[PDB]
Amino acid sequence: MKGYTVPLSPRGIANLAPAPPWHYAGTVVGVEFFTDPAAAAATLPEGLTPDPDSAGRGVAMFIDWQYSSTGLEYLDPARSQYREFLITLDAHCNGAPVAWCPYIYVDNDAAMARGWVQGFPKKLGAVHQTRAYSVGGPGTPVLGPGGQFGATASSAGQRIAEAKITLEQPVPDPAALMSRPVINLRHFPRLAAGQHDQPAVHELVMSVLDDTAVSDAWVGTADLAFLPAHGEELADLPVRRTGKGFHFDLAYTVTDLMTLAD
Amino acid sequence: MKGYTVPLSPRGIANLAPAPPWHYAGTVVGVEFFTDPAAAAATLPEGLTPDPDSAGRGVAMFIDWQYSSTGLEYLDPARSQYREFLITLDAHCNGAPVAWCPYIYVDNDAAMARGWVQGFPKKLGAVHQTRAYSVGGPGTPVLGPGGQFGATASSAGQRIAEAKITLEQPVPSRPVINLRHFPRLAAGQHDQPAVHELVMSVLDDTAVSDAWVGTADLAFLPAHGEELADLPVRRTGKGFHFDLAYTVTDLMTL
Amino acid sequence: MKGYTVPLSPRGIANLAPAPPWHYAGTVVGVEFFTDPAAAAATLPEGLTPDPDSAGRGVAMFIDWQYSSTGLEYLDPARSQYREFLITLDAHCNGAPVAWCPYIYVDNDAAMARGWVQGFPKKLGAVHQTRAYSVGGPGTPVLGPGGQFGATASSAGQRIAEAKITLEQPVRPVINLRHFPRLAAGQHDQPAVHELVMSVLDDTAVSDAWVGTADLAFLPAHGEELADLPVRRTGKGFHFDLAYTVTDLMTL
Amino acid sequence: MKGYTVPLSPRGIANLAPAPPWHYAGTVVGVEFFTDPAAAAATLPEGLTPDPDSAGRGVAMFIDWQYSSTGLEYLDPARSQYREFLITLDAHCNGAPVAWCPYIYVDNDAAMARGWVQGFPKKLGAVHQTRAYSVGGPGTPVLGPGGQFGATASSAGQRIAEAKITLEQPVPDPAALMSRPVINLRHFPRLAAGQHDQPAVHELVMSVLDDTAVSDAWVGTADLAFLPAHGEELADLPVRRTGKGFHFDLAYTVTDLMTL
Repeated sequence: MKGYTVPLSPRGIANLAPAPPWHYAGTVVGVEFFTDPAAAAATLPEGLTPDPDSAGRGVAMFIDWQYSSTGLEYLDPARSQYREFLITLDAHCNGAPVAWCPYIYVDNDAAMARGWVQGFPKKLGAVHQTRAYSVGGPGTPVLGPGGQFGATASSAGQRIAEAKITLEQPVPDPAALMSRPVINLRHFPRLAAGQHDQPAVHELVMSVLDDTAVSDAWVGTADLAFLPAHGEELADLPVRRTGKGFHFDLAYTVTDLMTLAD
Repeated sequence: MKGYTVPLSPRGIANLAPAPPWHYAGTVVGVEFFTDPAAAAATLPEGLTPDPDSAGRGVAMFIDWQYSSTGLEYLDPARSQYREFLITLDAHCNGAPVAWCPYIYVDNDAAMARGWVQGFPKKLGAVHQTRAYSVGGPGTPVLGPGGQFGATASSAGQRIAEAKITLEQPVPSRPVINLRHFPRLAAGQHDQPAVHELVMSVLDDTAVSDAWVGTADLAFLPAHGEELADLPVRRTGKGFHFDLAYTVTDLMTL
Repeated sequence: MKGYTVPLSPRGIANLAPAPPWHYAGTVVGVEFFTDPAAAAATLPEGLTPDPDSAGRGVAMFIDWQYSSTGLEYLDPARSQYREFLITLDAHCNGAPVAWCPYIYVDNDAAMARGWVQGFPKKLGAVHQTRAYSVGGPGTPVLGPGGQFGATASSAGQRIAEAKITLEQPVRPVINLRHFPRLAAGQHDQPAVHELVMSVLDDTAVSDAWVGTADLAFLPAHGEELADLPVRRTGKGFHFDLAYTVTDLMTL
Repeated sequence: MKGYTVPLSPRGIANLAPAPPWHYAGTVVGVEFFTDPAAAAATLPEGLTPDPDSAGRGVAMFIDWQYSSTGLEYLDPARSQYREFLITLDAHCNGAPVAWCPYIYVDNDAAMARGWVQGFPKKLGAVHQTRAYSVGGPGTPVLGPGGQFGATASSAGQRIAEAKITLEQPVPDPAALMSRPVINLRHFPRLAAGQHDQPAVHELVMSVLDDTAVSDAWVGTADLAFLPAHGEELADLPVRRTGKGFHFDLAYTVTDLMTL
């Protein structure tokens, strides 16, 4: 019996995800937004407190991801490619600025399992973003000034977010993007009678990213809407105002995860 | 912060699955099969032992499920309905006959989450079974003698099982064993899972109706990223068809 | 070069659908509804007129279908099973009551192709209906008084219909438009096929029919016009099994 | 009643696809292959002739497409983006080299409709290709020498093609890529009793492309197999050997179609 996630198996192949390292290359459409600070605060776990400066601020990101591990798994895009929609919300952890992730959607079961392991609360969703093609022409925007990109996310056949950005200029400090560490919650419940309120795993974690790299980063304007949907609570973070729109490539590797609190 | 599974949330609605009770109603197309005893034994967790009498026996099941909880969730079929393929293998637990589940596939993320909590090692797949309709006619088999039912399962766009049964007669006890498993990602701990425990599936208010038995054809197909077909079908036993209903509120840690 | 629909092929296997007969067995969750007569009339093809008595009335149906042809194709549910949401609207054809189908969605490409040949204007979508299981219990409604069924339809990741019925009590030809455009420059407004047809169903059977109360809404969606037939009020909800065979189609 | 394809409608929005122009931008992973001449011949419509020089040769392509029309439809990727797998086979049309398309798969119903109108015989399938990311790192190949790219296609949950290419050098003559015009067959049957063998539309066509452009074109080595599947005949064109592998961006516009 071998393997990292379930199913464990004789050969350690069938598992949804193998052990790290997990490598990621992706292209991000992001939108800075502002919701009601109290609504942001309602989503925070114990151990996180409202950002004293930017309470209500969040980032919405629509990402086209390609995953690999140690054996050119990206040559199997049927399993290794996926698309992702998440939000983070500004908060503080012990007087430090962080980014809390309450909701996140992917179109891939391997990504869902990897996410749970990291404490990303992934559900399945349908996620799309406009692509820029080098060849150019009327089927594509320019990755440059004036370039317009749309992005959407649905869950269980219901549209939950729609965005558009228009690029204006290159990001001045690419390395500054996502300067806030991301905070998640590893959580795995018990089913034994009498223990449904006593999870086996329940711990705040900080995301740890190795060898992080950003390229081709642009900033501009943005439009964003969250839409009410049965069985979802995203739209309970209403978009009162949109800030900057962002487009960039992102790469990193996962090998670790920092447990803060159990 | 409220909720049973992630995402936890202010209202406890966003979670993939709320707390039990979980209620199920389903229709099963199933195939008794026999593989190499040694290949079956290779899949067994430490706490289980080969069945002294029927080592190599297993059961393949394709199920059209409908789930609900305490609020008529079955009125939301886009979430509550799912289709499932699983196999179990005969084994023993302390001299008592049980059914070990090594592989199982569903087409619903809520089901996948509920599964993991029960220790069912669910992955996503595409599962289908022939349905019987009471109106009858050339678009449907009869649910009765001569009725033919097909079923298939795929994962990541690859077919892994194909089956057919032919019903012959109406029908005139092995608990399922699973492994709750949740790994750690902290460096140095990737071999030290936070949850790793053998469990027995506990089912409340179980009911079976409309059970038929007959013949069966079955194949497992090799697929990248899967090991189901490492359990070759040397032969089939009975095919079977029935409705099944039960409620989950509990789980026994072994 | 064999086959009925594309792709044509050396063996006539690859086609999306072979020649009729096409057999169907299904379970229908449906809602009678009423929209604005003008909105319904705006969808009518040349050759159909408003119904003088029930203009505005329509029927919404969510169906779990199983198809087969001459070779027990229902043993291949990955191709043969599908789910369908459609509406019809009351109208007249030369003075006779008919049911015009403006919009229909299915979750299967074989079904789309069969539909197109019949003149059902199918697009892909995600369609779901509550199922009644004979075993009973808390995971299923019970067919009969008080049995509740939900149903939904989405298109391109957008919800476009939501419905619920409550059963209480036991218990018009469809007109379509075969339409295939031309792409030759100068001919984009001159379709190669454009003909009003009446649906012809062989050996039709209905069973275990119930009626009761209903709720129904069509939701606005980008790229869709269903919700431009707003539900002003609902009539009967209904539930039944349906079977028929298709071998023919009547050109009008 | 407005619209181009069905459904026709009061505003001409609901239709699967509106009238042309249809614009395309995509990234192609391609494999030159060789099957049995007689197998290729078997798929040919009346009107086409085996190629006297390269009978049995074809090209398999996996493409990540983005479509748009006159209103920035590419801002709605849920509808406008799709993935496509097709093969063409070398043939002749009246002494001239062409490329016959027998089978093609897409993961989008609007593409299926546009395809049928063009005579592309589209079915639904699931198609994927490895992508190159500019940022680089262990999650991506390099778009350059040594870059490896995989690709797969499935139909109805069955795998029907798997491919990998390894790039070596720039395509010497990008303009010449797929210089063979594609031949298709517009086909629409009748359902009236007695007419099931008398289709309403049945005509050989040549694909017409406007403003075609290619960029970032690379060539290298390739591996490819077609797999037997129920209800498919692709694998009846068995890959006996592979030739070149190709990677390039492709863009064009569709406004016309030539009936042969």
